[PDB]
Amino acid sequence: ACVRSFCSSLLPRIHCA
Amino acid sequence: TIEEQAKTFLDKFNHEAEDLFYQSSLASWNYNTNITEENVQNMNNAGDKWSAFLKEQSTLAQMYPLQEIQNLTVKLQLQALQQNGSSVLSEDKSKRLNTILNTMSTIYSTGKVCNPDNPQECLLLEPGLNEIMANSLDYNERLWAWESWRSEVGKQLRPLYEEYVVLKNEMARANHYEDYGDYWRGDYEVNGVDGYDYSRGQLIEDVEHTFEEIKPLYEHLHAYVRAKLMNAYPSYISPIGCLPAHLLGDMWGRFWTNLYSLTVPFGQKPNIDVTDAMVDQAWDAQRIFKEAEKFFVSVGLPNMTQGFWENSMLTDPGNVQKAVCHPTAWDLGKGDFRILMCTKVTMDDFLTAHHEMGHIQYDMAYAAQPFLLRNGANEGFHEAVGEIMSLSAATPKHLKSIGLLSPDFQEDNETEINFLLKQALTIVGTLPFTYMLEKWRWMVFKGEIPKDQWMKKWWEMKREIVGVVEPVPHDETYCDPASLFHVSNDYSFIRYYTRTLYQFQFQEALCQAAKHEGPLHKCDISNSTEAGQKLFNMLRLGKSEPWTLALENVVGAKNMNVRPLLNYFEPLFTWLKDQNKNSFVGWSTDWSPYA
Ligand SMILES: *CCC(=O)N1CN(C(=O)CC*)CN(C(=O)CC*)C1
Ligand SMILES: [Zn+2]
Ligand SMILES: [Zn+2]
Repeated sequence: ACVRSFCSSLLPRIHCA
Repeated sequence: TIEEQAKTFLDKFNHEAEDLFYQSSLASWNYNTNITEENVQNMNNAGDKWSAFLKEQSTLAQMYPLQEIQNLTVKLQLQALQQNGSSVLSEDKSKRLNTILNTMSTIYSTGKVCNPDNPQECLLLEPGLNEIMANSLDYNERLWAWESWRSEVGKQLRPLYEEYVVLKNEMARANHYEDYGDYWRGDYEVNGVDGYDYSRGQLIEDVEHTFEEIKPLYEHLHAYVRAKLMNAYPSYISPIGCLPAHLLGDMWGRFWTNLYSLTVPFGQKPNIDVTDAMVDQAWDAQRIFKEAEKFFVSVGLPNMTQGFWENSMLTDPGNVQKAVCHPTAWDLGKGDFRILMCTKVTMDDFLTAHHEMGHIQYDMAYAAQPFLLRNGANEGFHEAVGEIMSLSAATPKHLKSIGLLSPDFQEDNETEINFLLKQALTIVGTLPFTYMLEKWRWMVFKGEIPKDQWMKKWWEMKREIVGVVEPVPHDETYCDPASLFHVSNDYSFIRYYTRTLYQFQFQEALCQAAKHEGPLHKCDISNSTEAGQKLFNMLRLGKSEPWTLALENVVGAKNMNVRPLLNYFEPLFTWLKDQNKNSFVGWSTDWSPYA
């Protein structure tokens, strides 16, 4: 998935929906 | 025509996404900048909305089959929306997977291990276990942390990972992919541009072939470090065997940065760490990032937006609001650029400013592009741009020109070697770690490694490719890979190997454009507009062109190159061989400290 990125980092999935 | 029927769908898409995407990237920022049960919910709602939109969108973009499209840009945009996820799995399955993903990323974040012989107050990976692995010189303690993490977090994550491996493959195959592995390898897949096509397998081969030329330099550093480690950990290192995994400066041995204290060629020469000079010049986080601003303006890029300075968080907010402090750059769209960083006046942080403000410059250049083509050329192009920044902000000429290093202290061959080792410990140290790790997963997905021999082929491999041995034997209750972030956070890892080659593959070109005269390790390009242009001519495209062509625009190649990297550390490869002359260069997988 992911067609566009907000951060240039891979933050935890828990810091996402 | 369908080409135009499609052009109409993307333009309506572009309009509604830009809204919904901003709306969601803001909520994620808001949360990371202020952890609140409220910010969570918003983030979740914002995301649930974006996910549903992309779901419908993908379904609609299947109805524009690619064979009728002649135009390139429109097919890329359509390939993007069409491929990816597709919730091809049932609601039942497509939810458990999320649970697994979240739970796996949950235990790692909430991971707490106590003393197996003295458990009163268990410790968390950050900042305790990591502090021990970064700092301890006590074999017994480093070993306690290492095993404990893998003795608990990895085991409880073992059952989950297996399920993860199963459903992930189902989705990939149903997404027309041999395995979840072949999928992640699609990021580099170029089809349709003649002479610049790239397969999902060509990468594995290039990876391998490019990693061979590297073996000469990694063994010689392995030897040197092996030698210095025997000096420090006295009775625990075979002079021909692999290196105990727990003795590598961090928890996985991902990097060997924290062994410089134990591997410096000349402890006599003063370390570059200009952290003190900053504390003496009393630089503030604003100065650090504004100092970064001046750098890009010199090469011909723009100032930061004002809204950047208005909105970004460059200092720890405080105890009033909790904030995740992973150095991070953000693109929300609508002109909104921000960085979130809890800056601590340090040389590292200083350098991190330049990386994070490399993505922003990258994120900006390609904001003229349409939504779907507002991305880096591949998963490794963004990191490389950020690194090439640091590689020149550390050049002493830069430190001296900046005034963090007095015009005195001319560089001597001794200081140069200290630099190339400091560097090699981090940049070179990680390529084999990285290659091994991924290749393990590549195989795991390919079904080539049964679960009954997972952890067997794991270490079997760390010893073969990496030269690292398990200090203690691990059975199939263990999930050591899972005990690293990127694994339990479902993240393609090869990006690090590729970006490392690209960063050197890039700097050489811009330095050549900067007409630099001496070794690439001292190329500041801190006033080279010519080079800032060459960059902007790859930056401004985003994902519009395939990465092969993008690479060419700047370097003169359509595939990653290693020989630029080899030239960088070459004055240390020669000094490393000389030192390892009387020493053994290479390892024996048979050796074990626990034998
Ligand atoms: C398009 C999704 C995206 O930005 N990424 C996937 N991902 C997450 O799941 C974040 C919640 C990791 N990425 C990040 O950049 C973290 C912000 C990339
Ligand atoms: Zn809709
Ligand atoms: Zn980065």
